[PDB]
Amino acid sequence: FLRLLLDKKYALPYRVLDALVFHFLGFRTEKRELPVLWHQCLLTLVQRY
Amino acid sequence: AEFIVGGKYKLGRKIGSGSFGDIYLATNITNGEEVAVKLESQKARHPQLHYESKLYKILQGGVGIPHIRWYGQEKDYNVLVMDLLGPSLEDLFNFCSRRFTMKTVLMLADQMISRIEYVHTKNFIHRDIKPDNFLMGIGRHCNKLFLIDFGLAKKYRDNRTRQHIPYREDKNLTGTARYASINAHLGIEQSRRDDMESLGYVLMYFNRTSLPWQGLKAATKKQKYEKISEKKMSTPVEVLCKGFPAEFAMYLNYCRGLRFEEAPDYMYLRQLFRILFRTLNHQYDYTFDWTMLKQKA
Amino acid sequence: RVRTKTVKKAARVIIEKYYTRLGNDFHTNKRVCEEIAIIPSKKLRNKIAGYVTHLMKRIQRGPVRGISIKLQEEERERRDN
Amino acid sequence: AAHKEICAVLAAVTEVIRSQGGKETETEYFAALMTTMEAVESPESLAAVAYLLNLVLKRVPSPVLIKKFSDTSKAFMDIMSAQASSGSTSVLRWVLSCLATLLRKQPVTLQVYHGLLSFTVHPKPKIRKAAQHGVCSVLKGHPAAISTAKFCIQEIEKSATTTLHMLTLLKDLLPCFPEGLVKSCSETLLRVMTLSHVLVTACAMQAFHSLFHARPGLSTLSAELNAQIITALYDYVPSENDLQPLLAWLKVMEKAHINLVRLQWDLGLGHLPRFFGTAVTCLLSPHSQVLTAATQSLKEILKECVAPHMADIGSVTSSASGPAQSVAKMF
RNA sequence: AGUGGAGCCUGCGGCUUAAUUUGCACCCGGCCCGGACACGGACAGGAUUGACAGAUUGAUAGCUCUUUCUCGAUUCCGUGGGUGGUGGUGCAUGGCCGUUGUUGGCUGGUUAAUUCCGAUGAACGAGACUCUGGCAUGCUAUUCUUAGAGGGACAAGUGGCGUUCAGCCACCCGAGAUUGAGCUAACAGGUCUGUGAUGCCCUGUCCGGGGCUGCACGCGCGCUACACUGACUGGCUCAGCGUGUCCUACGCCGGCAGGCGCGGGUAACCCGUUGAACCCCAUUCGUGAUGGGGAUCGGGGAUUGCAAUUAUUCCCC
Repeated sequence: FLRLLLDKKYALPYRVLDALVFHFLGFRTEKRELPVLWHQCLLTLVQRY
Repeated sequence: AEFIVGGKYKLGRKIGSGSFGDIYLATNITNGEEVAVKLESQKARHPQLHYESKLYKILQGGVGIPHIRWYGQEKDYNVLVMDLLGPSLEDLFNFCSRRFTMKTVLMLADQMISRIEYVHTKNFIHRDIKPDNFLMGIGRHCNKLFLIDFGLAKKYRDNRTRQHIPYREDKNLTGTARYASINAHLGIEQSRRDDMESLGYVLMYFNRTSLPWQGLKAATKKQKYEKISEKKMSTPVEVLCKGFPAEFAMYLNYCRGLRFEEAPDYMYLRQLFRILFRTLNHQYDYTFDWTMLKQKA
Repeated sequence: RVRTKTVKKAARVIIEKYYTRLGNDFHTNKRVCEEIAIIPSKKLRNKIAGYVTHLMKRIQRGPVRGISIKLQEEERERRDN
Repeated sequence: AAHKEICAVLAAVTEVIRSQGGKETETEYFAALMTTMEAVESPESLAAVAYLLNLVLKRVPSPVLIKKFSDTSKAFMDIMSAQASSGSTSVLRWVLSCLATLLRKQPVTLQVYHGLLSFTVHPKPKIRKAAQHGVCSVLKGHPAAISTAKFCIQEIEKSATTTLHMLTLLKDLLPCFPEGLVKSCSETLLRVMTLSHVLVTACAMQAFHSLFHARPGLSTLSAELNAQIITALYDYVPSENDLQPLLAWLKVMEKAHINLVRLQWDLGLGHLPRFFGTAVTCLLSPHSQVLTAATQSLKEILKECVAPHMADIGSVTSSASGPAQSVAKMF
């Protein structure tokens, strides 16, 4: 839902952006292998915003 | 190891016993945050934990209610796991060597007024109000009081038709008689008026640090409760707060004379409490006696 | 101890061939297992001798008509060759 | 949720509620609740107090029961008449149960026994089963055996599905009967054996099994009566290969022969060769179960009824006269 | 003995057909839905949602055709050789089943019935795979050290427990009645929401009615006959393999199919001593497309099914 609703490409409020980047702050030192879909969500995020 | 609740919580040690269960500590194995456990046996005399779950999910959102974590059934038990909370008011009463001051009891009075406002705006009564029943927060909640133990709670008003539970006499004393009302002692149907009469009773318990009917002994439990009742009518209102401000006295007089279907003005009570608080020249700095004895160490 | 399939099979066929020349105790049975069978393994030789001894101590306790007709049948087979 | 609690009527009422006021027991509870028993027909309130009365009534207030048995008999009798006129089940069932308890613990008593007895033929199973079990508990816990035996005889002679019901009564109550009433009951039972209905035959063979299995004394059953009923039972032997009634017929004839040998051994050994010949003939049936049953029955009779008396009988030759000749015949 | 001849049925071809599905699949009508991305249009002046009533319809239906009331941004129109996603498909891939002993332990209605439905735990032990040691005053260059071979132990013997046979226990003798080494594993049966911007190929449902061989013909299976070694009527007298909660005894009514009632059978128990047909014994028939043969039709009755028309099946003329 992260990936597809970033693919909606709407006018993102910046508190929402702070919350999303705060989640990515939440992923600093975890070792568990997050999938290719994680990098797909990041790809859509850096492609849109 | 020996027992895992929820599939991701590891159980610890007992911290206390509830009205309808036992209270344990637990640690989440996924993220490490610490939770509190209410466990009850699936075959007992009072299967009321699902009603407690309903009352906790009703009371969500507002201040003074711990947020719901999980509920389930575990191989002989039903367990409802909640956010961790700190000690109750009686633990701080024991830690402070049995002495409370004016500023601290007005902080506690404002907090329990807010709690009673929240619970009667959420259409339910408590009927077991006691200093053990009101817990204290943890972390940034260290200045916020919390209300628990909906086991003896019941519905007192309807959302649609604005109707109360019909009045009927001969009701058994569900809560404790140290802070039970005269109407609760007689068997009159408990309402919000009896609730803040119990608030006044725990208030004078915090102020005087002793009760004249505390530790009374009689032939039986019913005789004890009855004797406490007629000595409660035998006790005048003003003599209970001698040497004290009359705010508590006329608060007790106001909450005593309330009717059944009336809606009390809680804004009036909060206004009077904050007027007394500012005329004794104190500020809301949250410096409690337990807090200052922590910094004194 | 248990006994394998090949021991009891070889024992049954060796009874059916040469019941006449056998004995009753472990000595005579291991002797005739030496001088009748190749049996390169001494361990399997001891096993086959023990189980044919068990077969002997089982079968002369039965009726003599079956053992008798086995004797003239084996004698007929031997005289035929 | 509230039946499984310890405080409920499941456990604690059976233990501590019987101690009424600290002493067990007082019928002042019942002496106060006549007012609910009279002029009130509210459901689930009469039934609950009847349930508690049934539960508490077993804790032996026996001299008080003997004293106010007249008051209880009249009260529960008017309850019986009113509830029979009204037609309820639960109140009637537990008032049957508590009258059964009262009659077990203790001229008018014959009337109360008749009132308890008359509700067996009541078509509701809950009423009928409770009445049957109550009558069985009263008789086995007797001067009232003649009356209930005559009632069962008249109830059979009056009548078809209730026939099996007081046949169940006869099955559960034949050992506690006097000898003449046993004879009359067996005559009526063979009278309903004149019919070809299967269920009545199987149930009354079960009644014979319960009669002879208990090993009754000489007062209940005599040796001559046993010989006569043994000779009468030879006339049916269903065909050869029915295997549901033939099993029961062999079993009851085995038990009757065992009881006859136990009463008078020489007559039993004298009557044995006919039964052994019929069993040998019945061994030609194609069913394996009847063959195993006949073998087991003859083995049981040989081990228990034939073996210990052979020192008394002695050696038998080809010219024996007494029971030795009977042994030679069944050989 | 036939088939190939004749009538009828059926199978492939072929022919007719809307279809006569094919190596309910077919036909005739009516519903329902059916990308985003890009760019250009309409949209609060209003995008769009819901709807009673009447109608079309084979029938009804805001799923359509009339007349306006309401929901309001939850939007809807067009063009792409650009992808594609509720797609199908294989590989590596992590978890999880099954797979290759022993002893315990009742409120309710309902029935003949402790009948029926309905609420309502424990322990104990666990390689039968391969090799092999203790004792040799024996053979070998040899009783004290050697290292090749040959012996010795096989549950062999005894007494109890034992399905009286598999096995168990204890014990004598014996050096040895079991002391040491090596060996968990395996999933071609798989399962389960995970991992590769993993290779590939693309971007239907329910309802009504019909047809499922309709028949000039070619090639084959079959059934009934062309009669006298036979057809008809009556009489007489004999099976077996199976199957059965639809097989059926028996009573009554009708001429028959059939109808009503009352019993048995979860079965070597009842149909059922399975009263079968050919066959046997008497009557009529007389070489006649005839009392052989029955196709195809006309009328009526009965039965199974929601429904028998294009003849479901049976009976009578």
